[PDB]
Amino acid sequence: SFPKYEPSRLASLPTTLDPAEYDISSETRKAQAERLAIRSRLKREYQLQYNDPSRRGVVEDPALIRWTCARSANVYPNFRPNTKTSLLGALFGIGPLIFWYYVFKTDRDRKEKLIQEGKLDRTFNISY
Amino acid sequence: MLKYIIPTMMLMPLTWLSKNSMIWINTTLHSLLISLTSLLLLNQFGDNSLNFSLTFFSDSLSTPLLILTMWLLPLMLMASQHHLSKENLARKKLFISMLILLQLFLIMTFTATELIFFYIMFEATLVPTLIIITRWGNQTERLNAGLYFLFYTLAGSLPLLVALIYIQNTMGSLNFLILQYWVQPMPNSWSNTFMWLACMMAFMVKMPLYGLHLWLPKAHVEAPIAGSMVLAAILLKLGGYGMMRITLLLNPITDFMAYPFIMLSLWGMIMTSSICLRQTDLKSLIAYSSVSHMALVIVAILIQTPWSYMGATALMIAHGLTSSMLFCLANSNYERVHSRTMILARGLQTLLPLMAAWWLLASLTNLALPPSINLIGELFVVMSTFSWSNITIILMGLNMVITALYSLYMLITTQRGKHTHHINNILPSFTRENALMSLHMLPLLLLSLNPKIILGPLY
Amino acid sequence: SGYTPDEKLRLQQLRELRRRWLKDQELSPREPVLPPR
Amino acid sequence: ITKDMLPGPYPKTPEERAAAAKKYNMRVEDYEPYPDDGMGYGDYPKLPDRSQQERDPWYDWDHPDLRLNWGEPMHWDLDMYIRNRVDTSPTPVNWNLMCKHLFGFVAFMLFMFWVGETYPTYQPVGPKQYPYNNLYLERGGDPNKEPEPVVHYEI
Amino acid sequence: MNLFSSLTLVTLILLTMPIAAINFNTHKFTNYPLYVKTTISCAFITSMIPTMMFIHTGQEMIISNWHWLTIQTLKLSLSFKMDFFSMMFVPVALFVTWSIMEFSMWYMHSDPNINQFFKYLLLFLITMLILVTANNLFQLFIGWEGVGIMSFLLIGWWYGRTDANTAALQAILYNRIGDIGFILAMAWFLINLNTWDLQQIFMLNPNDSNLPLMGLILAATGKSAQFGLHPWLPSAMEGPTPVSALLHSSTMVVAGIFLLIRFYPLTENNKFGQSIMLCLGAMTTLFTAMCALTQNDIKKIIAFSTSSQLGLMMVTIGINQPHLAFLHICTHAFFKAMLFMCSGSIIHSLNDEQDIRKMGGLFKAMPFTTTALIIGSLALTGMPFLTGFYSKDLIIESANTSYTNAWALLMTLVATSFTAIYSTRIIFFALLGQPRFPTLININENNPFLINSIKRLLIGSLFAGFIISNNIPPMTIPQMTMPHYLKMTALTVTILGFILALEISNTTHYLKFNYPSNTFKFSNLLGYYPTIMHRLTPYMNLTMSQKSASSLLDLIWLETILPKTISLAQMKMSTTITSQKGLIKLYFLSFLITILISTTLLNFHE
Amino acid sequence: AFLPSAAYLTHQQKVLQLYKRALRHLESRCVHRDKYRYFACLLRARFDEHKNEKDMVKATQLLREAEKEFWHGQHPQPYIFPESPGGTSYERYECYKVPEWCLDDWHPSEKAMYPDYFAKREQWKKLRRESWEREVKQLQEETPVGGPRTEALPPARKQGDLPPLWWHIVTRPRERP
Ligand SMILES: CCCCCCCCCCCCCCCCCC(=O)OC[C@H](COP(=O)([O-])OC[C@H](O)COP(=O)([O-])OC[C@H](COC(=O)CCCCCCCCCCCCCCCCC)OC(=O)CCCCCCCCCCCCCCCCC)OC(=O)CCCCCCCCCCCCCCCCC
Ligand SMILES: CCCCCCCCCCCCCCCCCC(=O)OC[C@H](COP(=O)([O-])OCC[N+](C)(C)C)OC(=O)CCCCCCCCCCCCCCCCC
Ligand SMILES: CCCCCCCCCCCCCCCCCC(=O)OC[C@H](COP(=O)([O-])OCC[N+](C)(C)C)OC(=O)CCCCCCCCCCCCCCCCC
Ligand SMILES: CCCCCCCCCCCCCCCCCC(=O)OC[C@H](COP(=O)(O)OCCN)OC(=O)CCCCCCCCCCCCCCCCC
Repeated sequence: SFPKYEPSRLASLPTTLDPAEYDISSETRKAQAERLAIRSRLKREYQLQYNDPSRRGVVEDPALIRWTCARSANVYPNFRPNTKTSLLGALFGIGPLIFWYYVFKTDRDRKEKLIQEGKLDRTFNISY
Repeated sequence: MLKYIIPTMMLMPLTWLSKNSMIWINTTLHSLLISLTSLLLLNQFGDNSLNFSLTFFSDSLSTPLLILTMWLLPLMLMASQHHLSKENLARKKLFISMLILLQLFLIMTFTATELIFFYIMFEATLVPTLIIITRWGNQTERLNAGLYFLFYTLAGSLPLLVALIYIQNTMGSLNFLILQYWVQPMPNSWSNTFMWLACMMAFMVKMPLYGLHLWLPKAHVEAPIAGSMVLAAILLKLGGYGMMRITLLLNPITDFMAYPFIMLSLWGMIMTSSICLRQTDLKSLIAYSSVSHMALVIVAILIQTPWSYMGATALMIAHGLTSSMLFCLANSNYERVHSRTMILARGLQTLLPLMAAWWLLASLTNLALPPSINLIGELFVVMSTFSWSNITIILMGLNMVITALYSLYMLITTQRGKHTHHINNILPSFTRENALMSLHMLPLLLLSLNPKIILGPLY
Repeated sequence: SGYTPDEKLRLQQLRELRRRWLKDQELSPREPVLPPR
Repeated sequence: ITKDMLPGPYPKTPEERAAAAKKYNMRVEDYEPYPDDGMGYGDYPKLPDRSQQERDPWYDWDHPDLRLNWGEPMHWDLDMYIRNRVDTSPTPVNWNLMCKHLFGFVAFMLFMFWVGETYPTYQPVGPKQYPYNNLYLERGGDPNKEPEPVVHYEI
Repeated sequence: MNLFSSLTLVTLILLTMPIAAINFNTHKFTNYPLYVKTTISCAFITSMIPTMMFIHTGQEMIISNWHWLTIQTLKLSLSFKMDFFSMMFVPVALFVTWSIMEFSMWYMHSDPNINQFFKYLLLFLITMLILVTANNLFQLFIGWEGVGIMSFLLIGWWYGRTDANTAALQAILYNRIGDIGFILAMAWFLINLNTWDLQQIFMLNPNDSNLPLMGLILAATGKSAQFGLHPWLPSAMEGPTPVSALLHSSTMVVAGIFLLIRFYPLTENNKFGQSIMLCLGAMTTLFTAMCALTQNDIKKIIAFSTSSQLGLMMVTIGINQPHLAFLHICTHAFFKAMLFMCSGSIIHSLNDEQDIRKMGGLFKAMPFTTTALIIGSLALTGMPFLTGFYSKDLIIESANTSYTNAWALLMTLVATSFTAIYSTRIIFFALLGQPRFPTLININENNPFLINSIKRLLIGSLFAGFIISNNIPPMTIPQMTMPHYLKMTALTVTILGFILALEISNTTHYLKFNYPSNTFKFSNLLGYYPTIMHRLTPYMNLTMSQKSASSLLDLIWLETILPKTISLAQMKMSTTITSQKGLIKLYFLSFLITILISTTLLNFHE
Repeated sequence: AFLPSAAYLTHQQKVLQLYKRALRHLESRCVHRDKYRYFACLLRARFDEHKNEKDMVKATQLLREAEKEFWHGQHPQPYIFPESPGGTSYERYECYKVPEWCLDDWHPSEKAMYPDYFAKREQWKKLRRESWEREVKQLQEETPVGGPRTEALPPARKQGDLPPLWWHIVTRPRERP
């Protein structure tokens, strides 16, 4: 019939084409109502502070603080050197250094050989 | 040099004998007078350096660093007087004494004729900086920051000391003027290899070299505002100054000893700039941008051409002004929202339009908009590295893409979009704050009219 | 089905307060009171 | 803010998973951490990897430009999935078919520019004729030397 | 000499004077936009005098008036090149900008920051004339990055809109990718020719000019939105309509083309660079005119129109016709700025409606906008003896009768038919038929600013190709002998485009509903290039920016190998040294072991 | 899926949202008003055929293949209203929507330029700070134990009370400030 939508990492599945969107089961209703309850509690807790006349400042979000703490300070306490982190740390850490070393070294050896053999055109090159 | 050293020391009785309401005004006034006085160092010659005495000299490398150093002290006092308003009076005077003492150590770091006196002033700068960070920094991590800043330096600099004393035993002198004429070639050997590392790694830590840079996004982030201003604007440039002096003695071994470090810098400026694309802390983003900018100065000093040294000293002066202004802008938002999270306070151009114009100008100078001296230094380093190897333009040009991308992202996140609804303490910009921004930005833009004074000794 | 009566009542009261607020954004005929040039 | 509301280590026991689900303001049945492979995520939730563009724009968001509520657990790459940046929204054409069509179009055009370069068009004319030995002195030829005579005839 | 150089510098200083006025102000201005518009009309009048005395004698000069900086053998001076390119581009840019600003006094009247808008628009004009009047690469780079930054600030004019900020940063990103090639060219010319001045570049005339011309072609690909670096120009329609009319149609986006016209003594001796420019321009003019066939936002259609015209300019550079390319710049400025101004008149009369599916019936309701839109669409498609005829028809005749990549010629002709197709798409959905806009009609174009600003570009779009093409000196030999099917190629292809798209437009009224094909979805979703490349390339960068660079290296491994392992080692050695049980017996037993190792094992007693 | 009051969409709400999306995409495909009007009546006839369907599994199946029908037949560039999300004028004026609290930071010389406005602003501020404690104690005497279930707020129940959490709804900026 119709071409089936193939979702990707950068093009997700639509809400209207997802089979779990049409679940009418009571456990999904309980999960949706419990998510609505958490969101309504956080909403009320936010807008009781947001609408306060005496408040003058920043309504601190512990979710934002929690995110910025996870992105920076919690990383090394939760690092374990294993096969994955060592093979990724050495591929992306010293791999490009070896690569650009051999590229620039081969280029400058070739250019130095051409200059000392009098082959590189260096006719008007006096700024360096 | 003693016409600058003695007024800088006279700032100490000036701050300790001032009336309690006058200690910012008096030190600001007389440090501005010292900074006006610093232009007499522009008596530079096309052949000779300005050689005052046996102890002090000033060529066209040290002179702009001195003028920038003496200029940064009033701006640090203006930046720091607001958040230290509730401080004890004696601790306030001790803070100003640490800034004065740091200026005193810096101005005879840059003018030290002899290299071991350079070493002693160079390492003497650590103690006021460590005290400022660990005593007047805001958070817990300042203590850990004070350790990293202390121990990446000394572990690099204690082999330098030995190396310098070895030169003292070999050449008979560490006078830089004598070493200009008595320099002997340094051949390929293992002894000269570790001689090269001992001469270079302390300054590699100070720049910082990529991979050795980890002290900086703790030390510049956890510092107070004057600490971050002097760390980014001056103390990184002790490494570049020291390299430009010390690589006289390291030829011709540098021609292959530079190859790893150049790689560490050329890829490192790709890494740290990319890191700036995903920084959530604004002050950390400015710190990583400093690592990325100093990577070019490392490459330019290691390839040691005239164009590269001219670009490296122009880029050091330009980065000093730009990074100090960027830390002051980030502090002006921190002193309102009390968080360094960049995504927190958004849409600030709707609330603070003139400060948004300062953000715009500092971002444009950060991305090296021509004809700023940022672009002059950037471009001259790119010319010299293209002559070094034509492939470097890839890693150069890609850097200039990413440098634009994090500069405007910082400008788009904080200034543009919708303002945060729940933040209602965004005060209008104080005259002190706009003054601080203009005293960074107006000299930076006026140096584009006459950039030859910041092009160094081989202009 | 449309609103609940609580939603109708809350929107009516917010509507009255909002229209009072928007009426209070009009200037007086003397405003803006400028300094003498 | 305090210590038991900050992120911590990876949750192993189910009561630790429950209390860290309570910390990030979300259900235990919805809380999934990143897999404990030592990359440094800790107990931080693996949220479903969607852009903020996919959020409902008509909802009363606390942060309307970000489409994000207060207290909602932010994605690890929230600064990456802002609407200024990476969009993951569903596309009218499938991703693989888009890649096939774009690559096929670009490759076909480059191939046909190569073909037309190998077989160029021209006009049924001879070469353009210039006097004075094909303008030898005008093109920068030195006057002390003398070139071969380039002679053009009438036709 | 003294008249020429003085009025040359008076034009530029006069443009800088309202910037000095707005920066030195205390009051609320009595119509600062009128002052900037009066200043630019006067700069047009002042720039016409050196233009006339170039038309008289061919009088050219270089004003190297301020020595700025000598880097040992590179003397950098503030140097202005008053040649044919500056002498024609400066009056055309000033005339177009004067119409854009009298349009902006109407279109931006509700804007509370209209003085900042006119300040930014004048700063763009100053940086653009710095670009086109420059004699060295550093000053050209100042103008180049300056028009990039004013493009950023004017695309993101409504800065609370996320799409405006995204489009502005996208324009920056693609132009910095081109600036890689610009700085490559500057590096090559400095290292190999010891200069950034154009005169020493042209006098040395290097034969190995592959790499600097590849850099210049990359710079033009960024700046003129050629294929690969194209989508920022349709994204740049997020800015206000005078920004799209001034910068992104007529003045800024030709700068890359202008750059390759400025280096024509190098491109004329490099057949490889000519073939690269030819294939790149033909690719661009096919692809963007194909994308324009199915768009519905009127500014997107005009943006793909001007990127197709920039592709045509790149084609006529690639066939070694740089003066026809410059003629097409000066010609294209008039009618394309006027087409954006007519679109903005429609958008303002329909309450910021920009989709052509909610237009229609505007033939009689907006008669002056209709007249000027039809005249501009005929000038765009190369109606005979309108302004686009005097450049584009010569471009097609020269591309036919030359030693050319035949696929590039054929794609240029298919793009020429596509121009007629999207031009009548504009005329059909915007002007013809019956209304599709909402019921409260606020249609009004009776402002003197709107009428006069469209009127001067209308007189331009009628007569400027004739006047310029009869005033400029011959710089090549025009090919005027060709067979009848090859002389009549452009007109026949344009007429076939009009006929075929009349068929396409009349099939829209039929009561048939077909599912869209893959060709329609390829044209409509922009060849899938901004969908893939703007999702995939940021993703792979930003993950790499956080996972590898931030987390793995500079929070973990560069933290692990130097400081953390050293600290753990010194902690472990500290705990081994200080784990002594306080027993005198064990310490003296260690002293005995010390003496035995010193005597027997180390021989410290010999 | 994601709604402030309801926890989900009902089947009837899903059908009506599909019907509106399908008519808007059909109008994008079918530009002219008579041609749209014909095909919109045909689409309404397709929706009225299965309107009286009592089997909810059959109705859910019809809704699911109708969503597949829509996803195949949608317009690649549908018409978006200009101030609507994704529109060309969406969130354009947010840079001009200065919040009201910034008026508290004005200098007295520029507050004196608008005497009647700020005199009228102060009685709004007085009304808000005398209404705040009554509306907080209204919310806490009406929210059940464990927190609110939905995000709906109650109205004012007494004569003299204002609705709870009203200030940023009432004093929000204009769409054209
Ligand atoms: C030795 C004597 C020297 C005399 C000449 C001066 C030389 C330059 C010095 C520095 C000048 C900067 C001062 C203005 C900017 C900062 C303050 C500000 O924003 O005020 C806004 C305010 C007006 O705005 P507003 O409406 O009231 O409020 C602002 C809004 O909130 C919203 O604001 P906004 O965003 O709408 O408007 C900001 C706008 C934003 O616009 C931009 O950001 C776009 C700019 C970039 C693109 C366009 C330029 C590209 C490059 C071309 C120009 C350079 C080369 C030109 C030569 C030909 C080609 C080679 O910026 C401007 O319009 C400023 C115009 C000048 C820009 C200079 C370049 C900055 C870009 C970044 C670095 C680029 C390289 C360095 C160039 C250095 C050249 C010397 O201006 C003032 O009130 C000015 C106050 C007085 C300024 C004095 C300047 C000199 C100070 C030096 C003192 C000592 C020497 C004595 C000389 C005194 C002369 C009078
Ligand atoms: C910031 C972290 C990294 C810091 C790196 C600092 C530099 C790294 C290299 C330092 C080497 C040691 C000092 C060398 C001084 C050179 C002086 C000289 O004349 O050398 C030639 C002399 C030669 O001896 P000589 O000169 O007496 O002999 C006469 C000359 N010939 C050889 C011809 C007969 O070299 C040496 O004597 C030894 C040099 C190597 C020393 C090896 C031991 C130290 C290893 C490195 C330790 C680095 C720091 C470790 C801590 C890290 C952090 C906790
Ligand atoms: C409204 C104010 C205007 C002036 C009002 C009062 C005067 C009234 C009218 C009389 C005119 C004044 C007398 C004549 C002027 C002075 C003439 C003279 O010899 O001046 C000495 C010199 C002329 O140059 P010079 O070659 O003699 O000296 C330069 C100095 N050395 C040699 C050391 C390099 O300086 C000037 O004139 C300075 C003004 C320059 C004007 C342009 C400024 C552009 C700024 C751009 C900054 C960035 C550039 C980067 C790019 C550069 C290119 C790559
Ligand atoms: C003559 C030769 C001609 C050669 C032509 C072909 C060469 C180039 C090939 C393509 C490379 C560039 C294109 C890919 C990057 C494009 C990035 C971009 O524009 O992203 C836009 C994206 C959102 O835009 P969009 O979704 O369209 O907006 C709709 C409203 N939400 O916005 C975002 O997602 C924001 C992301 C910000 C960070 C971007 C990180 C990526 C940076 C890539 C740098 C590449 C450098 C290449 C260097 C080459 C050196 C020679």
